Amino acid sequence: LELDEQQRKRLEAFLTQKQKVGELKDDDFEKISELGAGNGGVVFKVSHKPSGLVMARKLIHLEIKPAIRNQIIRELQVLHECNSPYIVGFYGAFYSDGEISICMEHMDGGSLDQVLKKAGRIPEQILGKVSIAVIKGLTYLREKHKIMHRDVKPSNILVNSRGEIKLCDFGVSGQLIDSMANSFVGTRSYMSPERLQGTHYSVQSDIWSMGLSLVEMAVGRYPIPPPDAKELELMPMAIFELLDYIVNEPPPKLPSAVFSLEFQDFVNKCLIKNPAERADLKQLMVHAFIKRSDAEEVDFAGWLCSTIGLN
Amino acid sequence: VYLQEWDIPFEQVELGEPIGQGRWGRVHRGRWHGEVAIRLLEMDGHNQDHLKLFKKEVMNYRQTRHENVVLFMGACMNPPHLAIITSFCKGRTLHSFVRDPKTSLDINKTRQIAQEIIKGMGYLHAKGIVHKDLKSKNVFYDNGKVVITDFGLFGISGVVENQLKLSHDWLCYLAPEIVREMTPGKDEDQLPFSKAADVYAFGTVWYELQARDWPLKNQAAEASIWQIGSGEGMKRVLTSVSLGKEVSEILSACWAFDLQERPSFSLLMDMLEKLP
Ligand SMILES: Nc1ncnc2c1ncn2[C@@H]1O[C@H](COP(=O)(O)OP(=O)(O)NP(=O)(O)O)[C@@H](O)[C@H]1O
Ligand SMILES: Nc1ncnc2c1ncn2[C@@H]1O[C@H](COP(=O)(O)OP(=O)(O)NP(=O)(O)O)[C@@H](O)[C@H]1O
Ligand SMILES: O=C(c1ccc(F)c(F)c1Nc1ccc(I)cc1F)N1CC(O)([C@@H]2CCCCN2)C1
Ligand SMILES: [Mg+2]
Ligand SMILES: [Mg+2]
Repeated sequence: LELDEQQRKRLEAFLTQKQKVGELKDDDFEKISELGAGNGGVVFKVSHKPSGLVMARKLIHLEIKPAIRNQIIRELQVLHECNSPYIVGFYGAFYSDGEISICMEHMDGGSLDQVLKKAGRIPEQILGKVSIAVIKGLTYLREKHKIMHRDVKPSNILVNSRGEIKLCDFGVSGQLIDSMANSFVGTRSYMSPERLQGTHYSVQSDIWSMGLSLVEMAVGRYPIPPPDAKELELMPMAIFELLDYIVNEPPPKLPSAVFSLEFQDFVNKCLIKNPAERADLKQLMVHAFIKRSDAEEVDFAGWLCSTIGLN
Repeated sequence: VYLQEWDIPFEQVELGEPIGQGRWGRVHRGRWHGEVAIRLLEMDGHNQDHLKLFKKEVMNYRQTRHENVVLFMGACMNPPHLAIITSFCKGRTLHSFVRDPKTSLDINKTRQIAQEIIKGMGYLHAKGIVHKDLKSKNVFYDNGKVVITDFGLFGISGVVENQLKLSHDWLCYLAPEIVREMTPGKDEDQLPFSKAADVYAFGTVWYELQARDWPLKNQAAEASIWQIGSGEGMKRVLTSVSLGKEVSEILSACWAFDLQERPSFSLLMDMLEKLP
C-alpha cells in the first residue's frame, strides 16, 4: 500500500465516477483525433456519450477463433481490480465487430516518447520522479496481482497536466500476449538479454527495460549502438544485429560528465546483463538516487505544460 | 494466362466456401468434376515486371507432376486480379496430424512420411523450383499418401507499415540466413530462400515428427529472431531433449548453422534409410 491520501482521494473520485458510466458499447463513443498507432492497434481520443467523459480508446483487430477471444476479454477484465495512482485509469473492455477495445484514462501529455521528441532531452531532476513512479507501479503490480509488465519503454509511459505518471499497456493477459503481441518486432528493442535468449525471465527483465528507457530519455537518442565520439559532444542497422549487440556487447551507460554518480549508478545497476545481479525492486526503492529525488521538490505539471503547451 | 493455355481441359470453374486467409490472397474451396483449391491474388505492383515474373513462374509450374507434390492445374491473370488453381487435398495437414492425441507416430511411420516429403522436395529441386515455404501446415496426409502444397508461391509480389508481424509457427521453419535479414521495410521477396533453407525447413518438420510440437515455445518474436539467427536456439534444442542418435543426426545435419554443410534431399533419402 503506502498510499498517500491526496492519491486515495483522486482514486475514489475516479472509481465512483466510474460506476456512473455503467456499461458501454461502440456507438456510445465519437472520435476526436489521431493519438497514434502501433504494434497492434490504433488509439484515438474519444468522447463517451452516456456519461459526459473524454476517454482514450484502444482498438486492436483480431480475427481468430471466438473461444480464445472471449477468454481474452475475461482475462482482460482483471484491469478492474488494478487501480493505483501509477497505473492508467481503466474503465471497460469489450468485443465489437471482432475488434477488442480498451477504454482508459485520457492522459493530457501523452507518452514520454512523445514528450521526449518535443523536449529533445529530459533533465535528470525530473527523470528522478519518473523513475520512482515506475518502480512503484512495478512493485504494485508484482505484489498485488503477481504479474510482470514485459514491455517497458517511453511510448508506454503516460503523463498529464495534473502532474501524475502512470503506466499503460502492461501484460495482464497471457492469451493476448501469446496470440498477438508476441508476433510484432519493431525497429528498436527494449528486451532484456535473458529474455532474448529465451530463458525464464522475471520482473528483472522490466528492470533492464526501464534502465534502457532512462538512458534514451536522458541523452535523447536510442542508446544502442552507443553514440560515436562526434555525436556525443553534439548531443542504418537491421534488427538482428541490434539484438546480437544487446546480447553480446557491453550495455549503455550515461556520460560521466553530465549526471551525478547516483544517477549513473542507478542506471548501471538496472542494466547489468545477469538478472541475478541486477537490482530487484526492493533494492532499487532504497537506492541513493531514489531517496534523493523522492525528497526533492520539482513541480512536474509546470515543466510538462511549458514543455508541450497545455494548461 | 487465360486458363485455356493449360493442358487441363477447362469448361468452367466455380468458387465454393473459403478455407483460410493469409499473406497471399484468400484460398477458397472450389469445384473444377473434382475438388480444387483456388487462391485469389491481386497485383498492386502493376509494373509489368511483377507480372512477367508471375507468368514465368506459372509456366514453370506447368512442367511439374509428381505424386508427392500437389498438382498445379491453372493460373489466370486479369490484372490486377489473379488466381492460382491446384488440386484440393482431402485429409489433414501434417501440422494438425502430429498434434492429435489419437495419432500413433513411431520410429517407422515417421521415417516413411519423411521419405515421402523428401521425394517430393527432390523432384521440385531437380526441376529447379525452390519451395520457399515448406512447413508442417503445407503438407497434407490422407491415409497413406503425403502431398506438399503452396510451393514456389513466395516469389510473387502482390498485396500483403514500418514494423513487422511474424507468426511463430513460420519462424520455427526459418533458417538463420533468413531471419538475420528480416527487418522492417524489407519485403518477403527480398529474403534469401534457397535449396539449403528448404532442407532446414525439413529439419523442423522432422523434429515435429519426433516431438509433436514446435522446437521453440511461443515467445516474443524478437527473442525467436535472435535465437534462430544466432544458431544458439538450435544448439540448445539439440541438447535439451533427445530422441535417438540416428534420428538426431539428421536433425543436426538439416539445422546446420552454415548452410553449405546442409545435406541435399537426395542424400537425406539415404540417411532416412539407415535407421530402425
Ligand atoms: N492512454 C493513452 N492516453 C494517451 N495517449 C496514449 C494512450 N495510450 C497510447 N497513447 C499514445 O497513442 C500512440 C499509439 O499507442 P500504442 O497503440 O500503445 O502504440 P505505442 O504506444 O506507440 N507503442 P506500443 O505500446 O508497443 O504499441 C502513442 O503515441 C501513445 O503515446
Ligand atoms: N491444395 C490445397 N488443398 C487443401 N487445402 C489447401 C490447399 N492449399 C491450401 N490449403 C489450405 O488453405 C488455407 C490457406 O493457406 P494459406 O493462405 O497459405 O495460410 P497459411 O499457410 O496458414 N499462412 P500463409 O502462408 O501466410 O497464408 C490453409 O488452411 C491451407 O492449409
Ligand atoms: O495493449 C497492450 C496489451 C498487451 C497485453 C495485455 F494483457 C493487455 F491488457 C494490453 N492492453 C492494455 C492493458 C492494460 C491497460 I491500463 C491498457 C491496455 F491497453 N499492449 C502491449 C503493448 O505495449 C505492445 C504490444 C506488443 C509489443 C510491445 N508492447 C501494447
Ligand atoms: Mg501504449
Ligand atoms: Mg501457405
